[PDB]
Amino acid sequence: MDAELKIFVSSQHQPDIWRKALDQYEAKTPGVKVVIETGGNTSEMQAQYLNTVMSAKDSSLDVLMLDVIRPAQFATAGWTSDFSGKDLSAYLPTYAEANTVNGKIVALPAFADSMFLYYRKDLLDKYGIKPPTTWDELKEASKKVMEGEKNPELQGLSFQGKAIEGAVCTFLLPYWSEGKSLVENGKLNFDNKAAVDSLKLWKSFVDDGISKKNISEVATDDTRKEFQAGKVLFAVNWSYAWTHFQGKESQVNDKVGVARLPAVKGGEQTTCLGGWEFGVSAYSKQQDEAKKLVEYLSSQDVSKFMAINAALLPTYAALYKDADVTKTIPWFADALPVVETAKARPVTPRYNEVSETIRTTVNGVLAGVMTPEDGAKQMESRLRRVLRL
Ligand SMILES: O=S(=O)(O)C[C@H]1O[C@H](OC[C@H](O)CO)[C@H](O)[C@@H](O)[C@@H]1O
Repeated sequence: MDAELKIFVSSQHQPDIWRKALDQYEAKTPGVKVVIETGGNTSEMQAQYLNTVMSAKDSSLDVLMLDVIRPAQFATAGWTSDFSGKDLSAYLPTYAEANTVNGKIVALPAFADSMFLYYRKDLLDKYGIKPPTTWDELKEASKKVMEGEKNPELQGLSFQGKAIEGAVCTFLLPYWSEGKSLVENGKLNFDNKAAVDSLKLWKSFVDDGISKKNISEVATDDTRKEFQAGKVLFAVNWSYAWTHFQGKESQVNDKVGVARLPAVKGGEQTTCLGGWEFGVSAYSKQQDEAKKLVEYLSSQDVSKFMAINAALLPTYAALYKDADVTKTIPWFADALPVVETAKARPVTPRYNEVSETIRTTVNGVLAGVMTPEDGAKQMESRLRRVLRL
């Protein structure tokens, strides 16, 4: 009989392109069929679903696509089958480390990611503006362009203010730029002023009219779609957005530039480390076939295919200089130093509680139901119960 493998893929991760790679796998693997089980758009919705099926020890899923912040939970829970003993030296060290927990290899890298500043190069060029290196320059650039365009639909800055995993990244961008860390040598290190100032920064974009009043409703792919429609001057987003901006359903083909995120004044242009990996469910009754599929999907050939066809950043350093990759997406040639210096969200088996605390504080401030000052005190108090002190 055919082995019918089930692989969990987010609806936001371009399952139609993964399907092409899976079709190739089936064509070369007799007796194996793969079916995509669709996940929610954002990482924390995926986590709620996976917590439910893994807690029930449901055997139906075989391969799981997991966010870079998941390995500590999934390793300590015993929810994946480990690859320990495997040499990960072919992958970027960043992701070899992310997928190793207590020496146990919990998953194999799927693709890399980091946050970038997308900008409308046609608009900046019309107004004679260079890509901003600080959020303050970004504000001034937005005010000049918006006043000039007199376009009621043009947003200055789109970022993620919904209570989603991406809003954790939102909060940490200015915090890290100012040089602060949330976890220092394994212990919680919370800087109240920098936390308040991060929350105040995002709120100031809304208060000043540079971001729309309902940014508290905006998720990752909402930013993507609104910029793609031509309605946004500046967007914070991940690498996949590029393939959509240059695709057949775009209003901004050939009008998009990519830059590093702005810094706070006197800070560094830091960004958030993202990316995904493939795990074999510990409850799968297809352990052998599932492991073989993961080894294929995490191969250099598939990494190259997904970079070219889905703008997913590769997990192999050499692919950032591959002539086909850079012919398709020239700026990938400059992306590796951004990925390798991107800052990491906290590594903890209790990451879901950290995420829930931070993203709900961000969303509450942006929705106007909590002050930045109260938000930072609530965040610190709640994180002190979850993270080592
Ligand atoms: O799920 S959210 O969108 O809220 C936040 C996530 O965003 C990216 O992944 C989603 C992209 O669409 C992949 O193409 C990062 O890679 C990930 O690490 C991060 O947690």
